[PDB]
Amino acid sequence: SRITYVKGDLFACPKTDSLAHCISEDCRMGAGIAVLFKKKFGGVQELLNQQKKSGEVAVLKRDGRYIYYLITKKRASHKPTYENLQKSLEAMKSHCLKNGVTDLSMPRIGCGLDRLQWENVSAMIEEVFEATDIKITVYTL
Ligand SMILES: Nc1ncnc2c1ncn2[C@@H]1O[C@H](COP(=O)(O)OP(=O)(O)OC[C@H]2NC[C@H](O)[C@@H]2O)[C@@H](O)[C@H]1O
Ligand SMILES: [Cl-]
Ligand SMILES: [Cl-]
Repeated sequence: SRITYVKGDLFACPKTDSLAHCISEDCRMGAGIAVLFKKKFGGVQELLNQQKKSGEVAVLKRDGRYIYYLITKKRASHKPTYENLQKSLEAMKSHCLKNGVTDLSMPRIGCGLDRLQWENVSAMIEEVFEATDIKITVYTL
């Protein structure tokens, strides 16, 4: 399985894992799991400065690993398309490969406030990450 599921706190995953979640170009991160990424890691200024757009990924390097901000939409209030999620995931994959990331932890990205369906997102993750050695762990409370 590409994806392993864990019930609990995403933020208690291994300190060596890289992390991922979805935000907008606005980097407001005011709700959902995002507000917890904001509290824990900050970095809003640095993220804004990367000037990443829908379908891209912004990245913070912290403690030797990476925190991926999947930029899946323009405004905080928008809802993403599957196409832009997929492009952001592909951007993360490319960065992972180039930088030797092998272990990612994430929530059920796109499938809370952003209204996507995990039956689709899971399959998308499997298709995007096939033929890599990148192990994904998905957390839920
Ligand atoms: N506080 C908290 N703890 C743990 N898991 C949570 C929490 N809040 C939401 N979730 C879960 O995280 C999953 C993803 O939902 P959400 O956090 O709403 O992320 P989306 O990717 O759907 O939406 C992203 C958008 N919301 C704020 C961002 O900046 C984006 O604008 C999902 O299963 C939610 O139930
Ligand atoms: Cl946002
Ligand atoms: Cl900063």
